[PDB]
Amino acid sequence: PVSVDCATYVCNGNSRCKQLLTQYTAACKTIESALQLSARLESVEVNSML
Amino acid sequence: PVSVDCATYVCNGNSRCKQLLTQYTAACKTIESALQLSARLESVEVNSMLTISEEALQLATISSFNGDGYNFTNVLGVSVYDPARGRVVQKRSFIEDLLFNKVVTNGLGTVDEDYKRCSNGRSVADLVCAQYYSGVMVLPGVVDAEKLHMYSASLIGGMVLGGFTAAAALPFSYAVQARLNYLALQTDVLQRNQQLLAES
Amino acid sequence: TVQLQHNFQAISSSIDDIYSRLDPPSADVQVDRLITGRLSALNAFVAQTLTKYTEVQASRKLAQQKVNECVKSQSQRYGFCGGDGEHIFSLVQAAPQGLL
Amino acid sequence: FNSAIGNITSAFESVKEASSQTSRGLNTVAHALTKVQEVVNSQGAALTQLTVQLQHNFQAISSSIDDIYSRLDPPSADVQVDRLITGRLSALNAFVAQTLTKYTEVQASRKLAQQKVNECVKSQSQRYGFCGGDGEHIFSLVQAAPQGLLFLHTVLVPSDFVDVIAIAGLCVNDEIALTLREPGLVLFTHELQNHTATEYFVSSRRMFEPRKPTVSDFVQIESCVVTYVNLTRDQLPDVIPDYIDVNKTR
Amino acid sequence: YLPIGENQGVNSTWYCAGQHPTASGVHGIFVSHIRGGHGFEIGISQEPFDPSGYQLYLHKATNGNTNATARLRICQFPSIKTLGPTANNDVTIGRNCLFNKAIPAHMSEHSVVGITWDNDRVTVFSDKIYYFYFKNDWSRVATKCYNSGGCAMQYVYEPTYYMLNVTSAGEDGISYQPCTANCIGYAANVFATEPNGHIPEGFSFNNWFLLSNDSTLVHGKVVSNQPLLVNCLLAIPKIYGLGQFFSFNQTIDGVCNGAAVQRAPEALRFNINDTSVILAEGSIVLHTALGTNFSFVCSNSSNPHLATFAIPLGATQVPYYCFFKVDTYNSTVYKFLAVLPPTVREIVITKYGDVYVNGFGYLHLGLLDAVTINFTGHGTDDDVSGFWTIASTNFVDALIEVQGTAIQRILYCDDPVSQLKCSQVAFDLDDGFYPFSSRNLLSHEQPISF
Amino acid sequence: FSEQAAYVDDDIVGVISSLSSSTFNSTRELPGFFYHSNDGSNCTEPVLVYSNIGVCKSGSIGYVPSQSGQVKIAPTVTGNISIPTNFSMSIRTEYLQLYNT
Ligand SMILES: *[C@@H]1O[C@H](CO)[C@@H](O[C@@H]2O[C@H](CO)[C@@H](O[C@@H]3O[C@H](CO[C@H]4O[C@H](CO)[C@@H](O)[C@H](O)[C@@H]4O)[C@@H](O)[C@H](O[C@H]4O[C@H](CO)[C@@H](O)[C@H](O)[C@@H]4O)[C@@H]3O)[C@H](O)[C@H]2NC(C)=O)[C@H](O)[C@H]1NC(C)=O
Ligand SMILES: *[C@@H]1O[C@H](CO)[C@@H](O[C@@H]2O[C@H](CO)[C@@H](O[C@@H]3O[C@H](CO)[C@@H](O)[C@H](O)[C@@H]3O)[C@H](O)[C@H]2NC(C)=O)[C@H](O)[C@H]1NC(C)=O
Ligand SMILES: *[C@@H]1O[C@H](CO)[C@@H](O[C@@H]2O[C@H](CO)[C@@H](O[C@@H]3O[C@H](CO)[C@@H](O)[C@H](O)[C@@H]3O)[C@H](O)[C@H]2NC(C)=O)[C@H](O)[C@H]1NC(C)=O
Ligand SMILES: *[C@@H]1O[C@H](CO)[C@@H](O[C@@H]2O[C@H](CO)[C@@H](O[C@@H]3O[C@H](CO)[C@@H](O)[C@H](O)[C@@H]3O)[C@H](O)[C@H]2NC(C)=O)[C@H](O)[C@H]1NC(C)=O
Ligand SMILES: *[C@@H]1O[C@H](CO[C@@H]2O[C@@H](C)[C@@H](O)[C@@H](O)[C@@H]2O)[C@@H](O[C@@H]2O[C@H](CO)[C@@H](O)[C@H](O)[C@H]2NC(C)=O)[C@H](O)[C@H]1NC(C)=O
Ligand SMILES: *[C@@H]1O[C@H](CO)[C@@H](O[C@@H]2O[C@H](CO)[C@@H](O)[C@H](O)[C@H]2NC(C)=O)[C@H](O)[C@H]1NC(C)=O
Ligand SMILES: *[C@@H]1O[C@H](CO)[C@@H](O[C@@H]2O[C@H](CO)[C@@H](O)[C@H](O)[C@H]2NC(C)=O)[C@H](O)[C@H]1NC(C)=O
Ligand SMILES: *[C@@H]1O[C@H](CO)[C@@H](O[C@@H]2O[C@H](CO)[C@@H](O)[C@H](O)[C@H]2NC(C)=O)[C@H](O)[C@H]1NC(C)=O
Ligand SMILES: *[C@@H]1O[C@H](CO)[C@@H](O[C@@H]2O[C@H](CO)[C@@H](O)[C@H](O)[C@H]2NC(C)=O)[C@H](O)[C@H]1NC(C)=O
Ligand SMILES: *[C@@H]1O[C@H](CO)[C@@H](O[C@@H]2O[C@H](CO)[C@@H](O)[C@H](O)[C@H]2NC(C)=O)[C@H](O)[C@H]1NC(C)=O
Ligand SMILES: *[C@@H]1O[C@H](CO)[C@@H](O)[C@H](O)[C@H]1NC(C)=O
Ligand SMILES: *[C@@H]1O[C@H](CO)[C@@H](O)[C@H](O)[C@H]1NC(C)=O
Ligand SMILES: *[C@@H]1O[C@H](CO)[C@@H](O)[C@H](O)[C@H]1NC(C)=O
Ligand SMILES: *[C@@H]1O[C@H](CO)[C@@H](O)[C@H](O)[C@H]1NC(C)=O
Ligand SMILES: *[C@@H]1O[C@H](CO)[C@@H](O)[C@H](O)[C@H]1NC(C)=O
Repeated sequence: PVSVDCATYVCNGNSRCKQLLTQYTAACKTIESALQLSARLESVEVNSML
Repeated sequence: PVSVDCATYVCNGNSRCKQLLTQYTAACKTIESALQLSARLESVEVNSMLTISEEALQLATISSFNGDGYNFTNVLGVSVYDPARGRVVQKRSFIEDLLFNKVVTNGLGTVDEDYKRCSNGRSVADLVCAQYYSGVMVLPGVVDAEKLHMYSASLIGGMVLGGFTAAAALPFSYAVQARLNYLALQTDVLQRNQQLLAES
Repeated sequence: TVQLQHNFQAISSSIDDIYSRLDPPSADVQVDRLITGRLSALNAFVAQTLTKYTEVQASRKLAQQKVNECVKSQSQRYGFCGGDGEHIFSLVQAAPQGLL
Repeated sequence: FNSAIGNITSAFESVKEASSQTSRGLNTVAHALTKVQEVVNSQGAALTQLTVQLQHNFQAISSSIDDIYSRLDPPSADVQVDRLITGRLSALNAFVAQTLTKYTEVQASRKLAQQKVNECVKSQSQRYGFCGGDGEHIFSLVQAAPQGLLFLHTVLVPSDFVDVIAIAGLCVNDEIALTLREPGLVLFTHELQNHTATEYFVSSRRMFEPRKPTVSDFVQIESCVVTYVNLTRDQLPDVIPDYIDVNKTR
Repeated sequence: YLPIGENQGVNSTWYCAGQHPTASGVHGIFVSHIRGGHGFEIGISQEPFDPSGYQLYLHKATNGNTNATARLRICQFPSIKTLGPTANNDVTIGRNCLFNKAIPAHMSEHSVVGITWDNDRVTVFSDKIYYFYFKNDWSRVATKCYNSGGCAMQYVYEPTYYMLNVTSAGEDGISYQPCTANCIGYAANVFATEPNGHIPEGFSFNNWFLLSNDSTLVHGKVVSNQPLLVNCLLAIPKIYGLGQFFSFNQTIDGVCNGAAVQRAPEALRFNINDTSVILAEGSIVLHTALGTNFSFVCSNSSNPHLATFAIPLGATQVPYYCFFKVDTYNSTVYKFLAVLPPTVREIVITKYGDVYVNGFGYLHLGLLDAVTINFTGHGTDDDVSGFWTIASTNFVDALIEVQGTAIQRILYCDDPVSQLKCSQVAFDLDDGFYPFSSRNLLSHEQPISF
Repeated sequence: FSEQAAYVDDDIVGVISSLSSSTFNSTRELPGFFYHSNDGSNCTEPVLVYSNIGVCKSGSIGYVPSQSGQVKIAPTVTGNISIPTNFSMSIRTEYLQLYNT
């Protein structure tokens, strides 16, 4: 299970960069959303596996 | 299935831009071809697996059904005459009704917008028209959700269809007994023996 | 859709504006920037769509076998029909692009 | 079989020949041959696309590098070539992922193919409708294909139905519940002896192969039910030619 | 390989019988007469009997004429040996199929249905012109004929060339006969421009150059805008005793050969056939956007300004330096046009100064207006002219099939089916759903809104 | 606006368009769009199939009916049952790719 802080990953933690990052809107959100979705799906399915 | 006017998705009909796109060869064309290939495939197989039996459709309504100890009210889809052009239809089962209305953000998939009104172009345009004007077309679902429901009804009827015709719609207790004997021969099927399973 | 918003390092996302603001050579140069961006983003959309197409293809296959070998009749394949135990049968209801 | 093979072979012999697309789409020859068509096209398509990518002067002064080196000082030439470098590798990446996608899929395919040859070819499998279509898969054939195999699953389809009356079981003298042990059988009377002679026959649950039953096919049951046929001991030889009345023989 | 005709010329050797002649090295075949519908069977197979290639067979034993469809197939079919639609032979009926649409064999009694296979291109005369670029080694023929006037069917081992006036359309007024000493090029420079202004199908592009702007594709297909619309086609074989001022903005004034569009052209393409025309200087005189006059002089010398281009050599033997004198008041120099290439085939020029040479834009300078000619093709020079055809040309988008940097076939894009084809990349397209654009205003005439 | 061309029979027998009309004397309305052809007749046989729609070779358009499948008699324990009999053995086709080059 791996996740990334898209915002600080790109913006280097700079909010002044986050200003521009927000303009891409869900470009940042979808990444992490899908990542955690897959991770949680994997977790639950393997927990039911065992 | 989704199609795109790649030509306009890039050029937006700009002639000079189209000429520039020409140099990129069939990359756009290959893309669109792959898209349509996938769509047509998807269609052909999903149509292939969907096979509906009419006798099953007969047995598939609640009134036709004999849920002997098997309370299928939410299970089955109600079949009533549809005033829509005199045709009789079977509305989807209560369960699927809940699933769609509560889960689908618009309840049902029939919300698929005609681009006829999109070609109307008189009033302001919605998101569907915004993307259509971007050259984005949403081909409707290959198979109806109502077709899906009636297919499921066909599945259920075939589940309870004990013969080639409608004269062999045995009570579902008989089918359960058969499947049990399939997995394990029954030495004594008491009334409670079947009933407990039914009520549980 | 939002890709068209992205001015791919050009001066604008408006092709006609680029033509207006530049001589043909430089204009075609700049529009190529977004042309590439659009094409690329579209390509990625293509691949991911195929990805979903493929997996759902396998999915529908699995559903097909499940219905044939469990729904049409209970399977001797223990545990196969939606989990372990003596699966006496199963029943299917419709779902958005799917089945229960 | 001779029919089917020949006229399917004809279906191969042309496209939309005789408008025989009642057998259209999946599980039909057209579907498979189409698939193979895209199969053979795809590799060349991807390779050619990758090749054609590199001509695009990706934001650089030219699609080739030594011109960049010659025309300007190396530092700037490095600057420009960076964009080409990125473009080339990026296209490689997308191609790579596409290829892997293909590898993943075909890997799934071969897994299924090996399953299919095991379950369907080396023996006929009881799992219903598994071998490329519903019905009883008697067996199948296989033929080579570009990067793949075609499988020809022979499956019976009834032309008729015998509307027989099944028997839940017997209760002889209202005393002994006797029932077929085997779930896969059906006891009935039909044809002229459906009701005229009540000749009892057992046949496959799957299909119609009637024959007289045998006591060896029956078993005692603790509980009678009203569905069971009332019977008498003298009817046991009548019902079963294989029954023996031990007491009278003694 | 035209029909050899029934009596004119040497020709004769008409088979026209159930004799079932089988001759090798045949490249033309014609049936000038089926007596209503009486049988006709032709088997065109590679003489070494190679099934690797696509075999060919035409069969019509039935005598229904229109309904006695000649079962035609360019397919890997039974290389039928003696007689019969299939017969006893090698290769099964459906080994490999390329074309099998049985085209009906309805024709007039004096009508001729013919096929020629040459230069890896196939032309078919079954009621139309079916011109295609496709590989072929089909010099084996096995026949069955029913005699029809003694001049029904013939093999053709040699090419016959017929000059046609075409005073009238149809069987009448063609004035057909084997004629003229301008055999090849004037049979490869003329055409009958379609009323739309296109090249009729059947043209082989004897010397036609695709306009590659830098570097020529050797083999493939490309959709591009090339001046394939024909305006007032002029095809004068080896005669130009003309002092002419070709001008844009005006449909080029000449004896417009085919069903020409009387449209003011923007380009013009040549099918020149003698090189000495360039030796006769003044063949190209020019007036450009500035109005500056312009001369063209080709000669072995390389310096007009240090030496006279008074040519001491004739019939080349030296690639003649072509220099292009500026003829304005404050510029009177000879720009080196080009070292004369070993052999020019076709030259095309455009309104916007596109001096295009043999598939190359040597100059493509600012817009030209007056492309004036003084090629001294007068007197006996009226039989020395290189001018063999010239056609005014309008740019048109079309898909071009080319092999070995040689034009094979064309497809315009105006028609919606053709529009989809050129929108696609293949001349042929498959039955499916394809993207398309709603037809805009054909006349641009876009009003301004501010 | 974007449109679809039904290039069947190597011909644009019909055009799917959001626009009501086209250069076709024949036109049917679909729930999502318009179809324009020189044949608005009731497409009995889809020479081409797409989504739930089928198109005939003349430009006729219609909706593809679902193909009913082979009946399987559900197992029972008694009563009347139609035992299948006199089977014709038909061969179904199934291609599987084995590898990529
Ligand atoms: C080698 O490379 C050179 C590079 O420039 C090419 O030169 C250009 O070639 C193109 C190809 O045809 C020429 O395009 C034509 O331009 C003509 C003049 O342009 C005016 O008109 C267009 C269109 O109206 C305007 O957009 C433009 O701003 C000018 O006002 C036009 O007459 C042609 O348009 C035709 O079609 C349109 C519809 O699409 C009609 O409305 C027009 O009336 C007309 O019928 C066409 O657009 C381009 O002009 C060339 N450059 C120059 C500077 O002229 C060579 O062609 C290329 N190949 C060689 C050398 O063989
Ligand atoms: C089994 O089916 C095959 C079909 O594949 C039959 O084989 C075919 O038999 C013919 C008989 O001569 C072979 O020649 C063909 O003959 C016809 C009639 O003369 C002719 O018109 C053809 O041009 C060809 O010469 C043919 O090659 C052969 N194979 C094929 C068609 O693939 C076979 O007879 C059948 N046998 C049984 C027992 O059913
Ligand atoms: C263009 O096509 C012609 C086809 O005729 C090719 O050959 C040339 O044809 C002309 C016919 O008008 C020949 O003219 C004749 O020349 C002889 C001697 O040269 C003369 O005695 C005759 O009276 C007549 O004028 C011409 O010679 C001949 N060219 C040759 C033989 O080299 C020509 O090659 C084609 N060229 C191109 C570039 O397409
Ligand atoms: C809209 O225009 C199209 C294009 O002309 C019409 O389609 C075709 O119209 C002809 C003229 O009647 C029909 O021909 C008729 O049937 C046969 C064809 O050979 C023959 O006996 C006659 O030629 C007879 O006139 C042809 O069937 C028809 N094709 C179609 C409809 O696919 C069309 O009729 C026009 N009207 C509409 C679409 O309402
Ligand atoms: C057609 O040619 C004639 C010249 O006579 C031709 O001679 C041969 C070349 C032959 O192949 C045929 O073309 C002609 O018979 C041109 O003018 C005609 O000349 C004849 C001579 O007497 C005269 O009777 C006609 O009235 C003329 N006009 C015609 C036939 O229309 C003519 O210009 C050429 N082209 C056309 C389109 O007719
Ligand atoms: C069978 O199911 C039906 C509905 O699935 C049950 O009927 C509903 O019971 C609820 C209980 O709160 C009531 O509120 C509804 O008004 C009933 N009718 C509906 C939903 O139409 C029924 O109780 C079940 N058992 C039977 C019929 O024996
Ligand atoms: C099968 O079902 C039918 C109807 O449910 C049963 O009733 C018979 O129906 C047929 C008409 O199809 C009549 O000819 C018979 O007379 C009916 N039976 C009686 C006892 O009257 C039928 O018994 C069932 N079993 C079969 C047909 O074997
Ligand atoms: C066989 O004999 C049994 C025993 O008499 C019969 O069962 C009776 O059926 C009637 C029909 O309603 C009931 O009222 C009785 O209560 C049953 N008695 C029992 C179960 O002991 C049965 O009907 C006879 N026939 C068959 C075909 O089973
Ligand atoms: C024509 O095609 C349509 C399908 O779009 C079919 O629609 C029928 O039209 C009549 C006209 O009055 C209605 O009464 C029917 O109810 C319609 N049928 C359905 C299922 O809605 C029609 O069947 C076709 N005509 C034929 C096949 O002859
Ligand atoms: C094949 O199907 C037929 C149709 O039900 C079965 O019965 C035959 O019916 C025809 C009708 O006239 C008779 O002429 C035949 O004599 C019947 N028998 C046969 C063997 O054809 C037939 O029983 C079925 N065959 C099998 C093997 O089940
Ligand atoms: C082949 O298939 C077609 C379509 O079902 C059928 O009409 C024909 O009789 C078949 N021929 C043979 C020999 O099976
Ligand atoms: C040659 O050019 C002169 C002018 O330079 C012009 O008057 C004449 O028409 C042209 N042609 C001939 C044959 O003299
Ligand atoms: C161009 O042609 C038009 C109409 O034929 C004419 O009015 C105009 O004067 C011409 N201009 C030139 C420069 O030839
Ligand atoms: C030569 O140039 C003059 C002016 O530059 C011009 O008037 C004249 O027309 C030109 N010659 C020809 C033959 O057009
Ligand atoms: C040529 O152009 C120059 C540039 O202005 C000008 O000074 C000169 O007078 C011109 N030559 C003439 C008019 O002969």
